[PDB]
Amino acid sequence: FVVKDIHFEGLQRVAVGAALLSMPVRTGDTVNDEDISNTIRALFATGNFEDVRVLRDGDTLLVQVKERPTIASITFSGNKSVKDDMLKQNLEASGVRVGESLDRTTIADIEKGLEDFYYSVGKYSASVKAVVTPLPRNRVDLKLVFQEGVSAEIQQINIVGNHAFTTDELISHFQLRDEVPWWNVVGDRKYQKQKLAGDLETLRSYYLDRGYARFNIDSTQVSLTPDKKGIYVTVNITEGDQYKLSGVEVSGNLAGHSAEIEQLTKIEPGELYNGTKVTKMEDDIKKLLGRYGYAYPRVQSMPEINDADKTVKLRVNVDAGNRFYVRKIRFEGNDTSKDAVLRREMRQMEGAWLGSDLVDQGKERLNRLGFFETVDTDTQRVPGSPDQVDVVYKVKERNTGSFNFGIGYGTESGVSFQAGVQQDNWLGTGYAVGINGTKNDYQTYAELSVTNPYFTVDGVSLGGRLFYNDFQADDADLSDYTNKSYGTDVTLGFPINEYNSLRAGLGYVHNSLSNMQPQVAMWRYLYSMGEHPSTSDQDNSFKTDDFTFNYGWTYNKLDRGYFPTDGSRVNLTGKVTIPGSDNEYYKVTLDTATYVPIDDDHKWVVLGRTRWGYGDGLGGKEMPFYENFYAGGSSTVRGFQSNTIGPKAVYFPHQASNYDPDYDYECATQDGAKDLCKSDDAVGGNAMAVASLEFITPTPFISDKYANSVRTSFFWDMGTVWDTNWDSSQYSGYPDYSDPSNIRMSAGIALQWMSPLGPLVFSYAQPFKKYDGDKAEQFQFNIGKT
Amino acid sequence: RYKRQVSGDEAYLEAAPLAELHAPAGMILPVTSGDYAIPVTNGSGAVGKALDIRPPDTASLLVNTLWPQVVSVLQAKNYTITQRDDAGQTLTTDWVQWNRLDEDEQRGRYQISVKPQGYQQAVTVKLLNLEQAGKPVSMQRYSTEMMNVISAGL
Amino acid sequence: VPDNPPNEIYATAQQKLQDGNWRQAITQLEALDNRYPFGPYSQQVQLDLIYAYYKNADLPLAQAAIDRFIRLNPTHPNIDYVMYMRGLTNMALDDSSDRDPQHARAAFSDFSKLVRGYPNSQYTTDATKRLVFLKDRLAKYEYSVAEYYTERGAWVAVVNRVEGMLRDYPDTQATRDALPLMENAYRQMQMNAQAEKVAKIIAANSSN
Amino acid sequence: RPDINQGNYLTANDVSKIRVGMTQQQVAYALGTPLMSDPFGTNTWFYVFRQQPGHEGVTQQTLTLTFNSSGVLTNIDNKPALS
Amino acid sequence: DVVKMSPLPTVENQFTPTTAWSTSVGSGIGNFYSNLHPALADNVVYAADRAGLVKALNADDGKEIWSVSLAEKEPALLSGGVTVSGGHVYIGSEKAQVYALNTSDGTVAWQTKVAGEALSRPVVSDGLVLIHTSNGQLQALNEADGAVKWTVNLDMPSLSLRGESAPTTAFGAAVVGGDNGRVSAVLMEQGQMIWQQRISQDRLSDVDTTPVVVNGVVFALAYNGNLTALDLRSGQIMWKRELGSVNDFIVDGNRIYLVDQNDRVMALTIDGGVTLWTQSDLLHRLLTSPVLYNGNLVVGDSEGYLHWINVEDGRFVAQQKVDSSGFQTEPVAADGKLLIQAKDGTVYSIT
Repeated sequence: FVVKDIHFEGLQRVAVGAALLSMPVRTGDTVNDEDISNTIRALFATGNFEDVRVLRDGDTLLVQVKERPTIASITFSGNKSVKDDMLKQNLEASGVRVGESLDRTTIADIEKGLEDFYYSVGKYSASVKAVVTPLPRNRVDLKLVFQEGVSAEIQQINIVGNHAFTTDELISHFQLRDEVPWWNVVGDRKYQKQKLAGDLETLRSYYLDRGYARFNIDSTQVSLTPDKKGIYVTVNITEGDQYKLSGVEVSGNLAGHSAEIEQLTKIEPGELYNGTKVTKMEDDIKKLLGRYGYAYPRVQSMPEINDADKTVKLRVNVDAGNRFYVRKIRFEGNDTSKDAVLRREMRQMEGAWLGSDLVDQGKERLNRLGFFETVDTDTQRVPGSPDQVDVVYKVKERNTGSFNFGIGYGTESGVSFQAGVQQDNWLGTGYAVGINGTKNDYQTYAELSVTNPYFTVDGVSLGGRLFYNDFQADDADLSDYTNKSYGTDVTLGFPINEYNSLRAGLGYVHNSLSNMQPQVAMWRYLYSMGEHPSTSDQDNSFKTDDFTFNYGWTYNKLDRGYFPTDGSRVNLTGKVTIPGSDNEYYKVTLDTATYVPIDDDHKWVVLGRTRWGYGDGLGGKEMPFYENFYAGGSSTVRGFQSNTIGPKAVYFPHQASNYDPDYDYECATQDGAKDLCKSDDAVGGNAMAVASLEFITPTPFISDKYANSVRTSFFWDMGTVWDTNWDSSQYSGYPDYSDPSNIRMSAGIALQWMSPLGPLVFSYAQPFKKYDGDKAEQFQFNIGKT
Repeated sequence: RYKRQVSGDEAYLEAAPLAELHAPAGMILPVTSGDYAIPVTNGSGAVGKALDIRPPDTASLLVNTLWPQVVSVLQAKNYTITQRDDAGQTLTTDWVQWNRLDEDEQRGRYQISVKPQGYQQAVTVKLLNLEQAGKPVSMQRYSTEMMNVISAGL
Repeated sequence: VPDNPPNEIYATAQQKLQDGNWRQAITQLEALDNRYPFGPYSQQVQLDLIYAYYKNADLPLAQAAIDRFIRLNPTHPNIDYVMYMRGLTNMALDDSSDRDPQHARAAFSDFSKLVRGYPNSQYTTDATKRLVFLKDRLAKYEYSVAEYYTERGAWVAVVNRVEGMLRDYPDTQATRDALPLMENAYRQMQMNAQAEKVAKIIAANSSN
Repeated sequence: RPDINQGNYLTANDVSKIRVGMTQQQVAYALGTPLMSDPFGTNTWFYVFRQQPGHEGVTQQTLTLTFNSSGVLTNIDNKPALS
Repeated sequence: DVVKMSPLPTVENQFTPTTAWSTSVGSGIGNFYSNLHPALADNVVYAADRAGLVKALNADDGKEIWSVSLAEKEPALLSGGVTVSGGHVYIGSEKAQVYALNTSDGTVAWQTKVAGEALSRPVVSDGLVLIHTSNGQLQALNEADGAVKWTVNLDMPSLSLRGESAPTTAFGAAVVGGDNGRVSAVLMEQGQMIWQQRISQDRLSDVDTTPVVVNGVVFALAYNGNLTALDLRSGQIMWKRELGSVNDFIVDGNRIYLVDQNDRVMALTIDGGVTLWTQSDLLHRLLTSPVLYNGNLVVGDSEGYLHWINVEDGRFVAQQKVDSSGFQTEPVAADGKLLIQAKDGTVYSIT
């Protein structure tokens, strides 16, 4: 059979020339039964057609088609918990959008589709239905009607098989939760497979770390209340007895590094089997096989068990893979952030041997920038090479600007408002620019800041900061003055270590003192500067312009940021003034915090904080009183009122600036003051030492299901402040404020957890060793950031 | 986002002109790939901002043998002839049923006339009645269907 | 949108395209095309709509419409226009140079298809002017990744990168500026036999 | 700052398996494909085994393989460190 | 939310129901979907609460005989109905514990560990007690000592409904529903499987409970699967009717009465499963399993009403509120006494 010409029935949207461009059969061809079947299913594979019939006229071979209906609109009904536009976006992604055609054989898959989304967020009674209304000119108008129903919540997380540990105390470390107190953010009661998955891993590790080497998970069951509003999960476990590690035999393609791998699998026998201590050396081996070129070194450990001794012999098998080479590291998706910004985070080098782990390191290095919604990594074999390979990163960029209101409430600050606007990836340069504001009882602080996190390629940062602080000493429990400062800082930050940071920078400050109630300490400083103001009239002013070289060192080896349980944080930070400044001083402060645990589950840890500060003038001038050190309060010596510890003002007789009875003043000639006057209100010193010792304990009364969520301390706090230029000789009647031997001490209990209002710290302290002047404050607290 | 509404309008570009590198003697330049290789398509066409980018009942056909060859395909296609006036060169057909492949079926009676029109001969098919699913009612669709069936016979 | 006759809706939307207010010319074209998605004047409303989407910087909607046009009318007289247009929309998304060139070589690929297939296009003289820009633009991309790796000290990566620039984009400005980086990489790995070779190449060629 | 690795990995043992008069398909099998060849006329293979750990200084060994017009190993030139 | 609950039917009562007595047993079940019902055996009610409390009550007045708590010191998580047989009260716990307490004083006669959570009403036959655990393990414990005699291993879907099938015994074989959608038939001797017939119709699946057998045919329901009649011998399907539930049904005369998963009660003929009357006025009111009490269907609902349905047309005979905590566990119509336990543990008797 030869075709003289080809004719078309039922072509509407599809151009004759498009259908004609799709067919194997051509004009003037000798076609048989199998050739026409091969174009019938070519036309079908176009996806423009509902039914294709290709049959023979005499001369002509004619094509009958029914074109799939063209969507006229997509509308959404009863879709409460998901917004029309976002859900219209997912439909376009999957191939259903206005102007494109609908195959009527997927309208069910469409519902089953986004209805299956609802099951993911636990609306198990959800029901989405497509009604596809026909219109003239072969169009449809599909509306998806939704019945979201009610979200289902976990009624119970039961464990069965557990004898050595109570069900409740195991659930303690679970992400999925069956009970969430009103006053505690332990998580939602909402189900996800991902949560259960990592939770069965938390359960498996928990056991293996305690030497349960033959611990298996026999089965997991997620049941479902008929009404579909309640979810019951049950793990069934066999927790075979404890086992000490006998030895470890390494057996596979070691690439003749058998020498160094016995150093990685050295163990002191008798030591209990430990699942993470096992994974450590599976990764130590896999790391130095990586160190010798190999992409995907596989290590797999199989505990060989002997019940006579009750020992386990670790049979580790390892076969180093092949070597491969990265020819290109591509980045697709970065449509706003420049290539260097995400390239400089890579630990895999281009034009070098790949490490399966170095490309993984380089992925979450991009996630922790927080510049990308998603970060997916693909490793392709470069065509026609046995070992060369491309590594591409597929990023989805997110809006990285933000406004952030903060409200907090503490006994040191009252309400504190944080508020600022922030852009972390300025025009996709990795540049952080932001305007930030702080405001409590005693100070308001506004700053503008630009940072380059990679001044140099190795990630030393160069800071940049205009600030404005406005301080009211009265509202901070101090001898009343007011500082209205402003200036500029530029600081390099050098990383030297995963655990150590350095920073060095210069900075101008313009202090502007006024409203100073005359005292001898504040005055002897002003006489250092050469300024000689009225000793009787608290309408005064002093304006310094300082230039300061600032340095600092921070060490952080805290095993975890929240509820630290092991290792130390240490922060040293110093100031000294380059000559040409009005003032001539230096200052150094050192903070220490050391956690050592005393049990294996890390539920009893002792903590040693120490806070040291020292400063003094250089050219016979003094250190300003506005740079003084303070002590006492919830942050330092708990039980004492904020800044109460140290030297107290001794006032002059002066005239109060706006006098008003029914208002107490301190040495106003208006109340018959003749000579100098002792006081309660503190001024602080240029030399401070505080040191506490908390004893972190399990919290004793609430459920072990969420007990780990709250941390009880018992603390013994000590501290002193003093000033060294205090003329003890000249002020013989008054106490010796140059004597540091005056150590204040307090004991009490502290609670700490995360509530709906934010993170709490309740300190209830009791000052048993308190000196005259020192003001007590036994109950202190903090809600949010303060 | 806002950066796109300033490309999409008019902005122009005169980037560094291309120039072939000369190879020193005693060596050659790497082999040219050919992927990013601009052909020299000549002509004076307007370049950017001067370039107009705005986008640019009855069916009759023309073709002794003529008339008897028309009544012949209608007889071989199994359409009943109602009124056959060979003299006036105009016939009437009974209700012809079509298929195509869409919705519910359309059915019509026609008037096929063949009379000379200058140096050629015309075949004029007029759709008399059009009853779809027993409901007289698209108009060009089924006049051209009948005109196509006689045209394929020719 | 109203439901007037199509004749006056096309008239309405035409005099909204002539006033350069595309937001309303779209909402009437969209309605006309959704209601009459085939017909003899159906292609004209589809062209006007991809023009409107483009000038209102609705570039995803413009691409989605251009690709559906080319799928259903690959032999239509004015697919030289439709192709020229998907070149512009892709070159708009580019927005140039150190960011993802996926939109640039998409643009390039299309402008190449325009000139190979329709060398006598009214849009071909302008098109060739555009993929002369796009060439050294995605040469500039390779230059910047070469430039990063020379700061990193990844000499193997930088010579492999500029070797690729000589291969893919030899007649560009970016590759002239790139050669001294190759020469450096060689010298840094004490492969100064090879450095001396690329040293001869820069010494024998314009910076222009 | 991290460890910089560049070029091909060379065991001192896989450079035994290479000897003069081998094809490119045999050396490529013995050593893997090289990260860099010469793109300027001459058909040479550069195996640069460069590594540079943090604040320690580079150790590079440069194995340079020259092939004939046929594509068979003519000259093998290597050196274990830099000067 | 919840897509449409039905309003309380308004009906004129052809008699007047009254709470003859009531007695509290701890806090009860609460909002924890459980099988735990009361057990009537020898003019003495046996009830229990989830925490472990179990009480023996006098069937006429509801006055306590013995109370004793099985919670050690941790709650006992008692779930597995109550069944008395051979001077023993059987309680399955969700701590994979099965208790058998002496009927006389309430001492622990024995206690056994089991393959998993003992959700099922313990069924006692052939000198063995049948437990269907929550892992699809179906175990047979000796009623004398409590030692596990055999352990059949039913398969389990990715996701089930909470609750397992209580088997019935006939001719020394046990017939369980499963969470697969498969009724199974096992020998009481060693747990040798005879036949296993599927009656099940993204995620669609179908737990079962409690098949009943009358003269060589076995009836079963699957949740969202069919009500079927199977050949006792072959396992062979004889008829399917397309309607599914989770709560027991009851066969009497040549009629089946059951409550759909949408809480519409029906009477079908056992010969073909063709509907006689349907009443859809209790729809989505979270009804319990039905029981026959002097020619009247009695069903409790979640709001703590129990409605009496005429067995001849499906129209209501009497309505009554009796507890506000709610109903969900099965009533017990036996020995001319009607008993029901509400969620808060309160055991009522109804005349």
